[PDB]
Amino acid sequence: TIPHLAIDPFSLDFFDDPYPDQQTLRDAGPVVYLDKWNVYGVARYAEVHAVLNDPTTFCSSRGVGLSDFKKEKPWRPPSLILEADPPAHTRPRAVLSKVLSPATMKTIRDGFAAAADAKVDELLQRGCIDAIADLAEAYPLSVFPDAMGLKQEGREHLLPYAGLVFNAFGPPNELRQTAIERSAPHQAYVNEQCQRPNLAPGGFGACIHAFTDTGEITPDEAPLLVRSLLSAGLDTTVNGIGAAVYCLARFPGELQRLRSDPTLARNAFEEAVRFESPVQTFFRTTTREVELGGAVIGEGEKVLMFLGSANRDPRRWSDPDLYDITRKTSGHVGFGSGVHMCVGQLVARLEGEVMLSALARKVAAIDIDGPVKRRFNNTLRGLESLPVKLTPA
Ligand code: HEM
Ligand SMILES: O=C(O)c1ccc(I)cc1
Ligand SMILES: [Cl-]
Repeated sequence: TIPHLAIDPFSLDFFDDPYPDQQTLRDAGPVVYLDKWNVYGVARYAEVHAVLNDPTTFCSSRGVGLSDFKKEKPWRPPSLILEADPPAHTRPRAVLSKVLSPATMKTIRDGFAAAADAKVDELLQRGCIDAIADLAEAYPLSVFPDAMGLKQEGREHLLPYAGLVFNAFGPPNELRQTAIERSAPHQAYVNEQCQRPNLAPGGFGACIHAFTDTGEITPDEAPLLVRSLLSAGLDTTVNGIGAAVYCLARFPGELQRLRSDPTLARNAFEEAVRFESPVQTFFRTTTREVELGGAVIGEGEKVLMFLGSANRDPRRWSDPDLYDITRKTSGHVGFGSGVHMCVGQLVARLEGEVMLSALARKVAAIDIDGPVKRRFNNTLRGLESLPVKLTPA
């Protein structure tokens, strides 16, 4: 009753061009079984959304990667928010929500916007740049470690640590195994910076520690919540902003619409999150036998959610394969959905908005002018190198 497929969604051939295999996965049925890894898959919007919004049946505390924490030891202590279920999830989630809140965004917006305009001005002076290293990586590196309150020394560990985190959600393939092999120095740097004395006053890290006296978290929880922001908060935005720039480089008509109304910058970024889905996949584990789209899934089974495929499901989206900066994107699952829906989405959107605003006001054209190289990661979709020529407006 459930179709069995041999597609490996963690293979380099799939990362290289996932869209045919995603259609195959959607059209095979609402629930597939992936024989390569012995997990269930859901690739349509309706089932991805249903799974995300039933945390009791499809839990996160057994790990949101392939590994089942009830069977194997996690490679690092579980995240107190991503890898927790209600009710343990609830109060740590409330603390990060207040740390990364609307009020916080007001304190950081002017500096994030200045840094974005400055970076685009700098890049227009060079003309031909790499939109990954010089822009999608450089701009978040110029604002986010400072917003965390991190010291200068050791920041080169941040992107390696995040690549490790996102590879470690995957199955035990060579991407995962090599990342873990190399991990010790990046873990040791990250874990150290999570301690209260190492986080500068006023930053997100110190704000987490400052919340340890309200009864929501205790002091011994705050290092791991800082770890969550140092895991999720940089590399995701690198690939979100890289997605948007790639979209604008491929779809010049849409750069032109964005130039003509820079207030489209925030929706242009949202649409790039839908269109590319920087965070491709997460897993759940079933806590009971459950009927999902006619298929009966047993207890204790891993379920792989294809967020990017749900975001390109023609059963939900008109012309899903078109980048449309005036699309009504509400409902996409590029940030998740439900109780774990990205708690950092206001930081993500603020960064993406102020960078696309800078491009809209300052850049007349973005032309690819070199070989495009794709970066392979078990969870993140994005580019290694994106050589572009920027023409000034
Ligand atoms: C374009 C940028 C980003 C994307 C695409 C993205 C994606 C996601 C997704 C898909 C989830 C849901 C996880 C799940 O359901 O299991 C999530 C959760 C989360 N994200 Fe984001 N993320 C981004 C940026 C950020 C930033 C900038 C931060 C921190 C500053 C952040 C911190 C978190 C945390 C802590 C969670 C866990 C929330 C919870 O479990 O309740 N993310 N993110
Ligand atoms: O809690 C974490 O470490 C974590 C949370 C969200 C993402 I997306 C990645 C990592
Ligand atoms: Cl760690």
